Amino acid sequence: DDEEETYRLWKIRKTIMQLCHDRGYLVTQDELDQTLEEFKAQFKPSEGRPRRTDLTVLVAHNDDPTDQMFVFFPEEPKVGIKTIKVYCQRMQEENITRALIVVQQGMTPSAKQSLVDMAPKYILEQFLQQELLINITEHELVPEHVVMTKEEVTELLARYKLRENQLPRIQAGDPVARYFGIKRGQVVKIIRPSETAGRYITYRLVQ
Amino acid sequence: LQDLGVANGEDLKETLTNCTEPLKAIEQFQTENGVLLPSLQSALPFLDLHGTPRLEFHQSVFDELRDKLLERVSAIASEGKAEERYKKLEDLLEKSFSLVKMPSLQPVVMCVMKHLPKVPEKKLKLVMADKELYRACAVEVKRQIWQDNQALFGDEVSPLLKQYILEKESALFSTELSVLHNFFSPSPKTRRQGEVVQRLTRMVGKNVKLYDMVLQFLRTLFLRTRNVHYCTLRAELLMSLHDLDVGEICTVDPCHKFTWCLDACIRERFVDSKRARELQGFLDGVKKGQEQVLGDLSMILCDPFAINTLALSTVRHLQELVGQETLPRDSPDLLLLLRLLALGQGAWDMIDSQVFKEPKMEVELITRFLPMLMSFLVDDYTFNVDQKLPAEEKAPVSYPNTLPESFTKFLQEQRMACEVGLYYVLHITKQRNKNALLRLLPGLVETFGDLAFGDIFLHLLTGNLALLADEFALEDFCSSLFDGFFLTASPRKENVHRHALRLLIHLHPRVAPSKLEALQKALEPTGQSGEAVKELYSQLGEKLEQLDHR
Amino acid sequence: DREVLRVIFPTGDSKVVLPCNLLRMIWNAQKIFHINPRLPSDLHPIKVVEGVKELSKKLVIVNGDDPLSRQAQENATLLFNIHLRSTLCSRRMAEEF
Amino acid sequence: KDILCRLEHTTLRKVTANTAIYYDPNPQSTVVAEDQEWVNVYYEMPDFDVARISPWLLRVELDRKHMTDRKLTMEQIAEKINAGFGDDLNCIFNDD
Amino acid sequence: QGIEQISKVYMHLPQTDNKKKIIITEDGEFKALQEWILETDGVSLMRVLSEKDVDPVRTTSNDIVEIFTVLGIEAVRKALERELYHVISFDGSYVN
Repeated sequence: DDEEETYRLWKIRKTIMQLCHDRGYLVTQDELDQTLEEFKAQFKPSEGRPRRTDLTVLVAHNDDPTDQMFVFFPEEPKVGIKTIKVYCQRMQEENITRALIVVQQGMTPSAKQSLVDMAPKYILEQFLQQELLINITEHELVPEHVVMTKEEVTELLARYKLRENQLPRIQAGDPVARYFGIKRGQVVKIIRPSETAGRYITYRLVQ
Repeated sequence: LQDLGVANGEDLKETLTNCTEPLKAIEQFQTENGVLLPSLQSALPFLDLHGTPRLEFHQSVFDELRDKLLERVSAIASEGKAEERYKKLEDLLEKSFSLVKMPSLQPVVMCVMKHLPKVPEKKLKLVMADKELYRACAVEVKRQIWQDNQALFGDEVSPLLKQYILEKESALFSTELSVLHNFFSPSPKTRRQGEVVQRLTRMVGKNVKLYDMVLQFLRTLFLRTRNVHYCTLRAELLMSLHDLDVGEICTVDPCHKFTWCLDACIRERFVDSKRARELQGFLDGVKKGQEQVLGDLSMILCDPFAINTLALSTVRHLQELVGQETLPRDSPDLLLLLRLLALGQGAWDMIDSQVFKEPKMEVELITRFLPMLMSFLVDDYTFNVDQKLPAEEKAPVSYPNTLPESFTKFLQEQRMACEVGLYYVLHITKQRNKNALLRLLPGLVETFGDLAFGDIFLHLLTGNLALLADEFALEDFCSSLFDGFFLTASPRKENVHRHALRLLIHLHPRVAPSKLEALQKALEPTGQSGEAVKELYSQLGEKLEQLDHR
Repeated sequence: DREVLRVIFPTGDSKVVLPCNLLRMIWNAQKIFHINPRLPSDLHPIKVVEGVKELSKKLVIVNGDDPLSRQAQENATLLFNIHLRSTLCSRRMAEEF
Repeated sequence: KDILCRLEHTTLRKVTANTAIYYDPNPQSTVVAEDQEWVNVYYEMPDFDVARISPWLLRVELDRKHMTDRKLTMEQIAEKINAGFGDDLNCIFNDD
Repeated sequence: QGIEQISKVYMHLPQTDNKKKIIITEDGEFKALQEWILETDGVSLMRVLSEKDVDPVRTTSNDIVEIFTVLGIEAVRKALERELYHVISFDGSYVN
C-alpha cells in the first residue's frame, strides 16, 4: 500500500543515512533528522514517484573526499545480473569503488556469485530491505562498535604482546560487521558498560 | 520644550538673569517643571533628606513609564478600533516628534511610523536627512520613504551592490586548490545567509514597489556589466523573500515557483526528471501575450551555480547516453537542459531587447557534436577494458587522442557547444582521464566570446589541477593550459592573467624550476590589469625567490 | 561521575559489588582514633581532595603510561573511583564523618 | 490491543464459522434464499460473469465475534484473497 | 493479519519495577512509569522490530540464536548473560 510504502522507504532512508554517518561518510544533520513529512515534501508513491533510482544517493568521506559511496535501490523483486552491470558501469562512470545495494525481498544466487567475484576491484554489499527497516546499532544490547585504523591495531598488539589470531573473533557476516562494512582483517574496538568496572573495552578481529 | 508650551534652559537663565531675588525665581522654575502630583510636593523635601535627589526617582519612573509608552504604541497599533487607534497614534506622533531631537522619543515615534502604512512625508524626509534618524529608524519608516521616493533606496543599494561584487570578485580569485572543497560548494541558500541580501530583503520587506526597484537596479547594472552577479543577487533576493515566506512576492511572481525549482536543481547540481518536468511545464506555459517575464525568467538562470548545474547536467546526459546505446536525438531531458541554458545565456540579450521565442537547436550541434563526444567516451572505455583484460595484445589499443576538427569547430563557433565542452573537460579532469584531457584541451586556442576564459570555468579548472600536481613538474601539462591556452587570452582580460598567477602561486612548490621561472617572466603584468595583477606578481616574485631555494 | 553512573545504571539500582567497604573502613577509622563527631574537625577539605587524587593514582589494575594503558586503567577502576570520590568527598568527610 | 492484533498471526480459519461448497450453476440464482438478495446487489453490474463463471460455489461464514475482536472488516479479507490468488478466484462478499 | 510464528500475545502492565519504564525526570530523580508490554509465544524478531509504533530499542527476545542472527555477537553475548542471570536469580539465589 502507498502509505506504508512511503513510511517504509522514509525509514530505510533514515537507516542508511545513519549508517553512512557511522561509516565516516559526510551527511548533513537535516537528512539525519529528516521527518516523514519532509520525505513526503522532498519527493504519494503508488507509481506516482517510487522511482527507486531517484532514492539512490551518493556520499563522500569526511577525511577522504575521493573515497565516495553510492547506495542503490533496485525496483525489481530479486536483483538480476544486468542491473548489477548497470550499477557497475555507473560506478565506472563516476569512479566509485564502494556501493552497497538494498534489495526488495531477495537477491538472485547468480548475483550472489556476480558480486563476490568482482569484489576485489569493486566493493559491493547486499542488504535485505527488512534489515534496514531498523538501525540495529540503537538497540540496548549492542554496545558501541568503532573500527580501528591499522596504526591503532599495531599499537594494540604491541601493548599486549599479542598476535591477531589471539584476539576474540567476529564473523564478517555479523549484522553489525555488515553495518560497518568491515572486511576480514579489520579490528573492532567494542566499548560496553560493565557492572564491575563501569566501562570495559574489548577488541574483536574480523574473521 | 517650547513646542508644546514649556520652558527651556535659556528661559531659566532669563528667569535668573537680572533678578533681585534669584533664589525664589529658581524655586518657581523648579515648581513649574516638577512632576504634578499633590503627594510629591511634600515628599520631595523628605526624600531629598535621604541623600537621594528628586531626579533619581524621576529616572526610575522615567525608565518605567517610557517602557509602558512603547508597549502602548505597539498596543494601539494592535489594539482599539481602527480609526480611533490610528487617530491616537497620529496625534501622539504630532506630540512626540518635537522630542525626536531629544534622546528619549526617537524610537517611540519610529515604532509609530512603523505601524502606520502612510505618513505625512515631512518626517520621513527628516529621517533620511538626519544620520541619527537614518540609523535608528524602524524598517517600515525606511520602507515608506523608499515606497514614496527611490533616492535613498538607490543611495543605500549602491554600496551594498558594490559590496556584493567585492565578495564575488574576491571569492572568484582566491588561491586554494584541494580534493576537499572549492568555492562553489555553498548552495544558493547557503549564500543567501550573508547579511547583504537578507538585509536587502528587510529593506524590501513585503513591498512590491521596492521589489521592482531592486529589479531595475540589478537590471541597469547587469546591462552595463554583462556580469552574472546581479542575476544571482536577484535570485538570492527572491528566494530570501521566500525564506521569510513573503506571500506578497512569492504568490504573484510567476518566476518564484521556477526559481524555487531551480534552487533544488542547483542544490543537486543537476536537473532530474521531477524538477525537469516542473521547469519544462513552466517553460511550456510561455504563450503569446504573457511572455513579458521571459527576460526576468532567463535572468534568473544566469547564476554561476546554475551555469555549473546545467553544464554538468549536459555532460552527465552525454555520458549516460553512452551506456544506454541511444542516439542523442532520443534525449528529451538533454534538449530541455540545452533549451534552458540557451535561454539563460540569451537572458542579457533579452534585457537589452525583449525577444520572446523558444530557440531552435543547431543541426550539427545535435547530429554531429554529441555522437562524437559519445564516441570519445566509447573509445576511452574500450581502452580501459582492453587494459584490464588479461593479455589483450602487445601495446594495447591506443585510445584516440585525436581531434576530429568538427569538435574544435564547435568548441570555437557554437556557444552552447563551447560551454558543454568546457564542462566536459572539467568532468574528465575530476575523473582524471588524462588522455581525454589532452584530446579535448587542444583546439581551445580559438573560443567563442572567451567563455573558456571566464572566471567560473577558469576557477574550476584551477580547482581540479591540484589532483595532477606532479604533472606540473612536466612542462607539457602546464604548457598545454598556460603556454597554449591561457596566453592565447591572458593579455586580453584581467581575470585570465589573475587566474594563471593564483594557480602558480598555490602550486609553486611542485612546478619545475625553469618552468615556473619562464611562467612568471612570461605571465608578468603585460599592461591590461591593475592592482590585482600587481599584488599577484609580487607574490609570484616572492614565491619564485622561495622556489630558488627549492 | 553522577551522569556516568546514570548512563551505566539506567534502572537506578545503587546496590553494586566493589572491593573495599568504604563505609565500614570510615567507621573503623572513627572508632580507632576515638573521633568525637560533636566537635569541629582539623582536616582540610583540600587535603581530602589531594589525598583521594593520589590514592586513585596509587590504585593500579593495568600499568603503563601510553594512552592505551591509561585508558584501560581509567575504565578498569572507573566505578570504584566514582564510589571513592563520592564517599570520601570533602563535604561528607567534614559533615558526617 | 490494536498493535497486538496487528502482529499476532491470524489466519482465515480463526474467523470462519463454517463453509459449504454448493453447486448453484446459474450464478444469478442462489441455492440459499438469503444469499440471492445481496448476490443480486452484486449482479446488476456484471463482474467477471459475462463469460461462463465456474458453476461451483464456495460460500463461507465469518464469525462476527472474532471479526470485531481482531478489528477485521469484510472487504480487506477479499483484498487479501485476491492478492494471494490474483483474479483466479472471483470473490464477492455480503454487505456488512 | 499478523506476523507468522506468533501464536499468542499477552498484553499486560508489569507491576514489578524491573520491566517498568524507568526514566530520570528533570529534577534528576528516578521514576518508574507503568506502561503496557506485550509478551508473545514464538519469535520473529526482525519482523516485530520492523513494525510501526514499536519500541525498537528495548524490544528483546529470550531466543539467543535469534539475537545472534539479527543483532550480532556482542548483542547475543549480553542477551545470554542477562538470560542466564535471570534463570539463576529467579529462585532468589545470587552468584558473582
